[PDB]
Amino acid sequence: MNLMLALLTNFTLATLLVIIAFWLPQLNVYSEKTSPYECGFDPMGSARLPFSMKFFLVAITFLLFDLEIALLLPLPWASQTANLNTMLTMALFLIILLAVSLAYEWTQKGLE
Amino acid sequence: IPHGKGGRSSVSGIVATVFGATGFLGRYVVNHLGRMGSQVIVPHRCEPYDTMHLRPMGDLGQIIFMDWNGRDKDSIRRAVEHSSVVINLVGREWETQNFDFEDVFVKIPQAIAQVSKEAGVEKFIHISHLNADIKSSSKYLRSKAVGEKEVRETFPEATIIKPAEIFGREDRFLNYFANIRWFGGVPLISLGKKTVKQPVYIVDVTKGIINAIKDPDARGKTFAFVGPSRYLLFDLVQYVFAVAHRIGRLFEISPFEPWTTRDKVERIHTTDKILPHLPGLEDLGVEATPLELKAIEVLRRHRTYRWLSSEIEDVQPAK
Ligand SMILES: NC(=O)c1ccc[n+]([C@@H]2O[C@H](COP(=O)([O-])OP(=O)(O)OC[C@H]3O[C@@H](n4cnc5c(N)ncnc54)[C@H](OP(=O)(O)O)[C@@H]3O)[C@@H](O)[C@H]2O)c1
Repeated sequence: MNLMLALLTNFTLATLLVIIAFWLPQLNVYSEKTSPYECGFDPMGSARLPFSMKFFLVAITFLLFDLEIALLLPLPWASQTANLNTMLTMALFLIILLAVSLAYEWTQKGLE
Repeated sequence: IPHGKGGRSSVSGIVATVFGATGFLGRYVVNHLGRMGSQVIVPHRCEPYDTMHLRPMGDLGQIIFMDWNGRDKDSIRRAVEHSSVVINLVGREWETQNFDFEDVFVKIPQAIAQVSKEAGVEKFIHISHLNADIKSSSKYLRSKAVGEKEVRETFPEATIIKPAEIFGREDRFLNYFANIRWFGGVPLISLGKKTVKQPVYIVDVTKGIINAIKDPDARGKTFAFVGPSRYLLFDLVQYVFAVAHRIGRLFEISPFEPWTTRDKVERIHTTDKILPHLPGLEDLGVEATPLELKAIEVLRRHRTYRWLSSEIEDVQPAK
């Protein structure tokens, strides 16, 4: 029953330590002028974040290579079986189904 | 004797002294003597480093610092001995856990109304407040109108000053509001009746002094400081949330510098507009400044961009 005793112990030191740092001098009596001088060294910066694509694909591109290496995960439990040939013949398919899915897209990464 | 032009690194013949001159007001006067030329001897109490933000004020060899306590009758006698005019802004809000506050408007302004009178200052000056009346109010607001009586005895020439509730940049008057993110705005006392006072903008007061600083011909003759038009409404407390869109402290934090459940809540609603017959301002002018236009600047909050503010006030009445 002692796991949650070992988790909420950990946060409660951390969720404590924000206030004893952030908050404690935050109410101190120093000046702290409201002037809009903050947001350093790009003073104003008025724009939307524009869509920039080769930022985007490197999200998608991963998400799919991700899946099957969940599918690929239960090899070391499956190395203990009865008929094993249906493993080696089958196990090696996923991989090559992964590696193929590279080679195609590999004609165009662009600047990744 | 005045030389040249008033830019900086000039003379203009007046020395001065300004006691206090650390917190909101005094910092903002000396900055007008670090321009037209002077010799501004600013003493200060306890603060070694809180006085630095001041120093790029006079050119070079103009302002000069000393150290003093003020209950020692010598500390005020060592400086002033060479001076022309000496004004006095000293005094503060809440009773200190050390200074019992009773005579710090009585003994202190006299303690510096000691040898100053003797030693040959001239055009000595002191501060009053538009709302202080010797009838019974208000525990802090009282003892201030004693100085108008008790202290005026000494130095027959004063030109002691009587301004209103003032709104500066870093000031604590109009800033007690909008710090009120809290269980809710509760006016004083939950009534929209007698707000508001004459909210003059801090420039005009600090341009009054230096306009009387060599006036000439105002000594003994006290003045009071007009506000803008005209009286004001409850909307002033709504106006705060209309646009806002809803020294020597410590290392960590202090123990008590509160909202003072005491005179503070009742000092703001005491109103009492008072005698017009005081000259008191355009004569010392020429200055008067509004509110609606100058209250965006000092108020900047978490939008920091949008304003689009069309809403105004009549006066309001009793006007
Ligand atoms: N005209 C107005 O609208 C108005 C409004 C409110 C109050 N007042 C009064 O008019 C003056 C304006 O003061 P302020 O706006 O600058 O606020 P403030 O905070 O009272 O500034 C006064 C400065 O002088 C110090 N001080 C307090 N008692 C002192 C004493 N006996 N001797 C030497 N220094 C003392 C204070 O702390 P330190 O000793 O550490 O320096 C502070 O540094 C004050 O007298 C205030 O009570 C005027």
